[PDB]
Amino acid sequence: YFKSQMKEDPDMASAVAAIRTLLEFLKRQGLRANLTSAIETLCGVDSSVAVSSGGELFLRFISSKCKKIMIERGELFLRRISLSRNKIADLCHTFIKDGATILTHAYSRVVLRVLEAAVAAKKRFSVYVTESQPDLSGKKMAKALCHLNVPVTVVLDAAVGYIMEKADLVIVGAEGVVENGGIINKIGTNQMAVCAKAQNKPFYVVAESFKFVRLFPLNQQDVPDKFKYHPWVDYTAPSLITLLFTDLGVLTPSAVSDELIKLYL
Amino acid sequence: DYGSKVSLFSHLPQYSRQNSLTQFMSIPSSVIHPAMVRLGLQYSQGLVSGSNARCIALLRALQQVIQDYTTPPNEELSRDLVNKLKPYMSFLTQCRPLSASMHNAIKFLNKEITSVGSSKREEEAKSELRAAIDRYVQEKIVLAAQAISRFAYQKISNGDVILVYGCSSLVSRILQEAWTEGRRFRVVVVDSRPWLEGRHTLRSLVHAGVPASYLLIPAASYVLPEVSKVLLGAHALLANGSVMSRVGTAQLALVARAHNVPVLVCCETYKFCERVQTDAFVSNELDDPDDLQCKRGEHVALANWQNHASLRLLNLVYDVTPPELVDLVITELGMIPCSSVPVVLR
Repeated sequence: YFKSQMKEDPDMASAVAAIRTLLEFLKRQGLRANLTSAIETLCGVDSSVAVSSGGELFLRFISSKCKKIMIERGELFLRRISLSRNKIADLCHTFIKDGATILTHAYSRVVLRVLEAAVAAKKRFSVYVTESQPDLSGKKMAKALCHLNVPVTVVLDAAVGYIMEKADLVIVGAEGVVENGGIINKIGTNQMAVCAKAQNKPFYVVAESFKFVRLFPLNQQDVPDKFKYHPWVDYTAPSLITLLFTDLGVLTPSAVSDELIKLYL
Repeated sequence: DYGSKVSLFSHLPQYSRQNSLTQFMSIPSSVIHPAMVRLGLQYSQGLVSGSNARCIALLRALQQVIQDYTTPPNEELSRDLVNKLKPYMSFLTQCRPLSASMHNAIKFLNKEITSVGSSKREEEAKSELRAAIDRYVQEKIVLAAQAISRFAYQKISNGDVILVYGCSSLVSRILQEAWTEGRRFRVVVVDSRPWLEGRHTLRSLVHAGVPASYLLIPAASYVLPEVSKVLLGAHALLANGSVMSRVGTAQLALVARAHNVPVLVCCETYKFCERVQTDAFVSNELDDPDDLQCKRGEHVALANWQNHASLRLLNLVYDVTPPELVDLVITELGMIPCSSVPVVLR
C-alpha cells in the first residue's frame, strides 16, 4: 500500500498504524482474500510480531453487504486501542515504590508512560537502562527519561547481572505475548529474566492487548525465523514472568491463553 | 526418662529438670567427685548453658579433680587417671548430653594424660596437666576469638544491617569490637521460644551503644528484606561441611537465601569435630517438655498435656544446616569456605 508514513507522528506504535491502514483500506466475503493480501504486503516492511498480531486480530474480527457494523466495530476497536496506554499506565504505576530501584532493557513507550505516571504521583526512584547494543535505543530511553527529573543510569548490555542485586524489580515491554504466557522481546530479555529469577527479583511485563500472538514456541529455535530477522528478538518462558499489566487488567502469565481460547483465534 | 517421647525421636533420652540425679547419692559424694557432682547439677538445672561456658566449667572442674587426685600404689597414673575419669564423664552425660566442644576437650585431655610417662613424678605430672589445660583454654577460647574479631571487622561496613540469632559469646564480642573501631551499623536480634536467650545479646548490645532491634523468628521473613548480612554462631562444624547450631538456624539461613542475603558463620577451630550428620533426627537433644508451657491469656492449655496419651511435646535443641546455605566461615586461620572443614581438620 502507501508508504510507511501513517507513522509520520512518532508516538503511535507500528501495530496501531497497521490497524488504521487496514481499517481505511477496508473502506474501498471476498474481503478475506483481499485483506490477507494486504496484511502480507504490509508485513514486508516490518518484521515485527506486533504487526502480525494486530493483523491476525483484525482478520479474526472480520469474521458482505452488511459493512456498517464492521466499520463501526473497527472504529470503536481503534479508539480502545488508542486509549490502551493510559489504562495500562494507570493500572501499573501502583506497583512502584518510593526509593526503589527499577531495571529496564530497551526503549518502550509503555514503560516510559508508566514511569512518568509514577513520578507524577510525587514518587522518587532510580532506573537502570541497558544500552541495547543491537540498536542504541537504551541511550534514547535514558535521554527521554532524564528530562522527566529521574536519576537514570545507563549500563552495558553485558553488565545486566552485575546490577541485578541492586535492582528491586524488573519491568520491560513485550513486542508479542505467546499463548502459554511467554513474551517475544529484544534479544537481551531472556538472559535478564533468567538472572532475575535466580535472585527472587520480581519480573513484570507491560504490553497491550493487540500483541497477543497465537504461537507456542518450545525453545529459542521454534520461534518464526521471519520475526528474528545477529537475531533481533528472543523468547522468554512464562515461569520467569511474575505478572502482566495489560489494558484488560493485571493478570498472570497463565491468563493470556484463556483470552486466546475465548477469542477462538 | 520423663514423659512420652515422639515416635521419630524415641532413640534419644528425654530427661527432666525437677528429677535430680543427686537423690540416690551420699551427701559427701563417695563414688563421684564433689566438683563433678556440682558441675552435673548445674548442667541439669541449666545454670551453665553456653557452648564455651560449659567447656570452661568442665575443664576447671577437671583441674580441681586432678589437684586432689592421689595415685594408688601398684599401678601407674597415666592409665589410672584415664580409667577413673570415664565414670565422671558418664555421670555428666547422664545429667545432660555433652556437646562437641566438651567431647573435643575431654579427648584432648585424655590424649595429654596418655602422653604422660610413668618416668615422671606425680606432682610434676599434675602441674604440667594444669598448665596444659590453662594454655589450651587460653589458645582455643581466649586467643581464638581475637583473630576472629579482626577478621570479621573487614566484612562489616558502615550502614550495615547485621542480623543475629540466639546467644553467642563470639558474635556479641565481634560486634562490640567492631563498634569501637569506628563502624556505625545496627543489629537485628532474632529470638525463639522457650529459652529466649537472645535477650542476653540484646542487653549486651544495648549496654555497648549499638542500635539494636528485637523480634521473634516467625517474623524473620518480614525484616530480612532490609537486612544486608546475617552473622550466625554455631556449636560445631561437621566434617561434611554442614553446621550444627541452635534449632532456629537452618530455616533462618533458608529464608536468607530466599531473600538473597549472604549468610556467615563464626566458630573456633577447636569446635571442628570429625563426625558427620545429614539431619536433626539421628543425633539431637530433647530437653524438658514442660518448657513449652506458656501463660497465654487467662490459663495454660498444656497444663495437663500428659493426660492425653496421643499428645506429644517436642523440644528439640540442635539442628543441622546443609552446606548449600552457608557462604563463608570465619576462624582464627582466616576466611575459609563452608566446604573446607576437613582441610582444617587435617
